[PDB]
Amino acid sequence: SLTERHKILHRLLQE
Amino acid sequence: SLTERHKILHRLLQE
Amino acid sequence: GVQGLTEEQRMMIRELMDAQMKTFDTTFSHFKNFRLPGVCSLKVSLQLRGEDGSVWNYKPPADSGGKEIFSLLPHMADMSTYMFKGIISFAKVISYFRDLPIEDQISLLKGAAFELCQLRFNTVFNAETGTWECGRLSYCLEDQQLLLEPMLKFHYMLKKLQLHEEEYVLMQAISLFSPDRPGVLQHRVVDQLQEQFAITLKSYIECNRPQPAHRFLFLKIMAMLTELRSINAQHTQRLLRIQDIHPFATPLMQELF
Amino acid sequence: GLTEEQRMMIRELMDAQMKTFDTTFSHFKNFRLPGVVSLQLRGEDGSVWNYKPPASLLPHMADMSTYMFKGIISFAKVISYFRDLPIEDQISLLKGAAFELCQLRFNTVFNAETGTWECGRLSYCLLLEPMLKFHYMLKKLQLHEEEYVLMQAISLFSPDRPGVLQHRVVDQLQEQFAITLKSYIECNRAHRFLFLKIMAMLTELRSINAQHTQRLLRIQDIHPFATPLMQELFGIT
Ligand SMILES: COc1cc(OC)c(-n2nnc(S(=O)(=O)c3ccc(C(C)(C)C)cc3)c2C)cc1C
Ligand SMILES: COc1cc(OC)c(-n2nnc(S(=O)(=O)c3ccc(C(C)(C)C)cc3)c2C)cc1C
Repeated sequence: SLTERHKILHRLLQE
Repeated sequence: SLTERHKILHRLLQE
Repeated sequence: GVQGLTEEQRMMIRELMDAQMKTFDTTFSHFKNFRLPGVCSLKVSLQLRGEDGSVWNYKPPADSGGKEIFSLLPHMADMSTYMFKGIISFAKVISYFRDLPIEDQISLLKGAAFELCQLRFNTVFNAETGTWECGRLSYCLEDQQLLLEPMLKFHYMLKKLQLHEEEYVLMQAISLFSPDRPGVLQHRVVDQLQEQFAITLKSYIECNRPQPAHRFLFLKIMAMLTELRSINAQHTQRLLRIQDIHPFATPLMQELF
Repeated sequence: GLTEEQRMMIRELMDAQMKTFDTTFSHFKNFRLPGVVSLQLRGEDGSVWNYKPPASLLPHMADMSTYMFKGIISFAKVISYFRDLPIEDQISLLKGAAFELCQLRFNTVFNAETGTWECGRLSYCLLLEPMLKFHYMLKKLQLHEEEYVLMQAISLFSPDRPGVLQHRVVDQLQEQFAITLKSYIECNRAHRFLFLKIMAMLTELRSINAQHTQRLLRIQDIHPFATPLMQELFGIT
């Protein structure tokens, strides 16, 4: 849910 | 014969 | 006084005034899609007032050699081209100009384009603030040595005479129908028209301007035209030089040069 | 002086700040501009453009803020203690501090003499508005780089943001950052209440955030201006 509603943040965090 | 060297003027003059 | 002009003179002034109204958008409302400098004695800053109240301002670079000293020329070319299309239209609605053979029409317009633009631009020049007010655009001079440059002196001098609209329009007619431009076949007809426009101007001034501040006004006007014919020569020479190095002119300007 | 551990913490934070805060804004490019604060743009060639707004800059501000926040995300990502956290906490902490960390970074390029933020070839010029007071007050304290970066850490590792699972760990980290800041001040600076002045500014900044988010949500419903990344931050859909 939290990662689902923040896809871009999540992406920027994973790189 | 200045009409060949002044195509745009010629055009604007015909409008 | 006012009606001290012949019927023929009155109709000439009316035709010209009406041509000027139909073809000179003083608000520049239809001047659009011009180039803008991206995000030396005639250096101007440029101001743009948005419909909404906001202002954009361009201050141009200092002289650091070159490659950027002409940053504004694409834009000036676009402005000049818009001006000249208005000048072509002005000419086109004049009966005497229409009657002329097409080659003379071209040769007269080639010869006067610069002068007629300048005269039109003088009417929106504010001498107080050294600014041309072109609708939502303004061109301001930077900071008495500006009077060295003949083009600037011309604007200041011409403005000091405080001419009426009718005088400006007769000046335009006189400049347009010059018999001695490079390439005119109907030299004799054109010389006749020039002189009737000059006589009407002289009469217009006689019948409307009694005061000592306008002594010799007509002759002052004719000397200004002559000076303007000479600045044109100088300025064309400069623009040709610049154009060879850094091409900036529109297709219509290229034709005119 | 400071413990070896405190010295390592400051060093790690200072290195993260260096790697992720372009103070010249050299890579801020392709932003929106109001069509043809006041905004100034100096070209490489000497030209200056100036926008005076009416007596519509928001697309541009959104672009600026978004650039700032990408830098903040990177800052966080370089910190070991933040990396160790579970991903959802990383997100919740960044969502909660984004505004505050941008403002703190922006303070470092604020010139109090001329009321101007100097962002490389860009400048924003214009103080009962809390945001402007904050910049003046924070600038008057004349903090060092290391104090700024510890303030950022203390704001980032807040245990009480909406959605944090590792509340206890985060509270522990916040406190070590605070103790290091207290020590840094003791050992280098009378300035007898500087640490508490710093904490009061964080609190004020936490309150401007509330007000400003409310205002930006209202504007965004009528006239959408936010980037995708901002929309995520605001819980906009
Ligand atoms: C024959 O056709 C032309 C010839 C011109 O220059 C000789 C010009 N012209 N005159 N001045 C310019 S310019 O150098 O771009 C220019 C135009 C206007 C101004 C202002 C700011 C009004 C003083 C400064 C400089 C041009 C171009 C325009 C036309 C249409
Ligand atoms: C949740 O993340 C954010 C929230 C924000 O506003 C609440 C902002 N934000 N803060 N200020 C703005 S703003 O209204 O565009 C703005 C930007 C800059 C300035 C200054 C330069 C300080 C005058 C004033 C106001 C925004 C957008 C930025 C982020 C990243």
